[PDB]
Amino acid sequence: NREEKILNREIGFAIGMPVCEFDMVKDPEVQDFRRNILNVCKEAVDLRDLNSPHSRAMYVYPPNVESSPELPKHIYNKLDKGQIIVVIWVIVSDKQKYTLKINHDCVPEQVIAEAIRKKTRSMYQGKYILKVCGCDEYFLEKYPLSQYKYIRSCIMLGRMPNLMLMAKESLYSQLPMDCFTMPSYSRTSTKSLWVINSALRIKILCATYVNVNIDKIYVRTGIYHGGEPLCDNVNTQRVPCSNPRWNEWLNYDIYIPDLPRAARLCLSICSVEEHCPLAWGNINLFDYTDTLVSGKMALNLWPVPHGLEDLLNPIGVTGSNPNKETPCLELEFDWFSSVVKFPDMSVIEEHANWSVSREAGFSYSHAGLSNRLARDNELRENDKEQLKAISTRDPLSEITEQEKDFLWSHRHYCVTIPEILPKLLLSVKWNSRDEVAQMYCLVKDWPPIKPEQAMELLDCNYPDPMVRGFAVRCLEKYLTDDKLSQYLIQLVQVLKYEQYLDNLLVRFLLKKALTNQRIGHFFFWHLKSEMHNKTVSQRFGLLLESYCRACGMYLKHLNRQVEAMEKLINLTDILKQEKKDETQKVQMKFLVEQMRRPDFMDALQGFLSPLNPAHQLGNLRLEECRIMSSAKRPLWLNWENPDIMSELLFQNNEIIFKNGDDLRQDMLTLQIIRIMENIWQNQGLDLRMLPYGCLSIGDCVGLIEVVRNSHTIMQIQCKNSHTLHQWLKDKNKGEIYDAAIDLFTRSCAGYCVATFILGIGDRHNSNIMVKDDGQLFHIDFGHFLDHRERVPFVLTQDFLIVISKGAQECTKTREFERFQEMCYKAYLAIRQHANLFINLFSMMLGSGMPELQSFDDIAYIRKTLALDKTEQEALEYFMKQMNDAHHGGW
Ligand SMILES: Cc1ncc(-c2ccn3ncc(-c4ccc5c(c4)[C@](C)(Cc4ccccc4)C(=O)N5)c3n2)cn1
Repeated sequence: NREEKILNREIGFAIGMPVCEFDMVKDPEVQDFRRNILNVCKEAVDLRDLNSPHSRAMYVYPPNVESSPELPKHIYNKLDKGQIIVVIWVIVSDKQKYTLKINHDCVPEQVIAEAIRKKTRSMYQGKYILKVCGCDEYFLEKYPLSQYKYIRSCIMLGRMPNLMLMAKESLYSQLPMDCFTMPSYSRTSTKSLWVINSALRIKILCATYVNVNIDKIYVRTGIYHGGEPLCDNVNTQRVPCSNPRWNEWLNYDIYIPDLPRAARLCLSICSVEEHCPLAWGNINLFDYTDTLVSGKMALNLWPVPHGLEDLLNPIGVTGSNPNKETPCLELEFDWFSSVVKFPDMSVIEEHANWSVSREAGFSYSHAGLSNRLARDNELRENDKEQLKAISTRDPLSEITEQEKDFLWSHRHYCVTIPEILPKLLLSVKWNSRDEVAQMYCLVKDWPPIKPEQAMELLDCNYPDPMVRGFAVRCLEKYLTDDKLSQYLIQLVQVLKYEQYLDNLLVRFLLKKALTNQRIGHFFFWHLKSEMHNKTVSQRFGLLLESYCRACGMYLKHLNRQVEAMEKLINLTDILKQEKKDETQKVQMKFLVEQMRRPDFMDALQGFLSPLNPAHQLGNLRLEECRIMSSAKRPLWLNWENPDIMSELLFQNNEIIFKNGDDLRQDMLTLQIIRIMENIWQNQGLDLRMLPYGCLSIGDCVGLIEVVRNSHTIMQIQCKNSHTLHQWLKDKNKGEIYDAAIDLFTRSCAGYCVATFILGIGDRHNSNIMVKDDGQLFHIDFGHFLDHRERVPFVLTQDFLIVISKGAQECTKTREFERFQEMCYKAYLAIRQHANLFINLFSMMLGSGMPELQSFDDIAYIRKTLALDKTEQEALEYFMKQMNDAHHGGW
């Protein structure tokens, strides 16, 4: 009791709302989620206690590894006959280094042995472990050394890997034994939907809290499966709005047995001609227990989002508005003197088998009645090619009603080309129980597809729980922890599309978060960052509760980060509101005084970076901290790295704290840049990008990683077109000059292509940066997509002079020709992976990012990548856009 009350206070602090507010929720789905989700918590904790203490160390410090053990060709050529130089440090009480030359695919135990041999020569293996010097990353698992991300980065960047030898007992002692306690809250016939001979009818009674300045109003309604209507929309009779009452039964063109599992009532109160929506709301026609909704219901509605022309909002969240001081539409559903439940799978399978059997016995003339019917023997070779051709089309490509009939009719052949599944599912008649039942049985036995292809089936086009269950099973089987970490933002976002709180996706994500602390860390922060959003605050709040009960000791470390962030929010809010007009000098005096307060100073020191929890943030170097003069006035913050071997990585950790701007756009752009870079490297195309760390922690508040040893193009030129080339020539004298120009041209090529494809905000001297070694990169990816196509990054003469090595006619050179060749190969490489990028954007539609509101916004990428065109026409398109932007050259 006392232990639980203390734990509840900690969880309450982590999530930003008290636990007791969840206890007060009457909704049975909420209380059932809280109870039933603890099974996932139990399972996760058992795996942690399985092979203790190693399994606990693997949870807290998981291997930061790539998915593939294999290496590219150009990366292997940087090695010395398939070998790497590695420095292994040993602390003695002084720092003793031991330089080893070993095979890139050596196991940590072999690496430790070779270090002990060198120590012996100067005058056992299983008692030690390797730690990365300067941060809390360990090599606890027997992987090839090159598969560890730190090591592969050192090879690619041409740096020396510095590891530290540490005793196993030193690490294991630092990890406390967590004790997961189960909380206190853990303690008329029934007929099928299919035996109901009746059409769908819903009564609209009346609205309350209809506060407006607007002649008459009406309740628009519709029956939807995802974004797709299952019948025509039905309106009520018009009413002045002075009196909001109707009491009118709306009749829909759908037979009750034909209602699919994920069917939803979508509605809105509108005003008139120029029709305009006032408030909107969506309801699941079946509840979480598979029961059809019956009797009276009251739905609090939402305010209309900005820029939405449509009267209904089908893809908007389902369920009632938490704010009860809002338009509250009263509804009544039809009653059938019994509990109406959705039929179970055995009944569905029986009917599917019955339909399949009947269809196989259809004559030529019967099959001829419908283009959705087709006999098995009539499947020709040209049809098989057409199906194959349809499967290679991108997700935004239109599937015609003819192609839908075609796809459905050959659905059994579609099993042999399993990547076509998304196309087949949109060809299904979701308002026909005969078809849907057969689709379920095909989905049940459907072959496994790649995680990236499965991810599409979790977006807003695929609401059916069998479809989404199949997708989750593909992730469980094939998604690596590396790729899960990479796609975690998308997977968190598609939780919003789930009909119910308890589902297969959230169970999969929670288990991974509770068996891998690196995943758990960002899982927590992605959820916590949107707790202000009342669309998702209950779902995310309840999910966070279940995480915080089972995550173990890390809750306390998370609470250090939460308090640190809250203190920075509080200080920046005061500077923004109270002391915005004052000078840099006076604001800094206020800031230093407030931070040096006893409670603030402890809160802002000695915690883990939310950008990367392997980085320890020690004491604040307040002398190095700065308020910057840019928009929103971000804090440049500087902490000591308290790691014993900090000098070998970095002595100071610099982070930008920014309060006022939305950073979710930047997060998505930075993720995509990293994926683009990854595709280029695997294709033998070394275009070095700089996807700096960026984490939204809240409503228009977040953290940004500082790139060390970097300057803006304005900072170069301010101290003439040759100034930039002269700066790099001065910074890289002698033999290393060519490496700098080569790094500049390669990085410049990557950013030219990447920014053009994505439609990033206009580039200029203040938001383009360059490192000392020549590495060019961009900052502030505030806007993207169609915010005709644009060229955001225009290579002015400054940049072209660097590529051509100080030549006057830089446009006509072999260096520029090679730079163009990099851009063409880079552009076409991304073209081949267009589905991934389209899907990654499609999974983010549910977020409230104003640049990504509909599928029309994502269609910008279809234009920039030229997907309707051929590969040669795509190059010619790309060249034309570059030529017109630069006024000749391409
Ligand atoms: C004069 C000057 N000095 C230093 C740097 C500077 C130096 C290094 N790094 N490494 C990352 C950034 C970085 C990343 C994203 C974003 C930003 C900065 C700003 C622009 C915020 C901001 C503006 C001004 C100063 C610092 C931050 C934003 O909005 N997004 C950065 N910046 C730039 N310009």
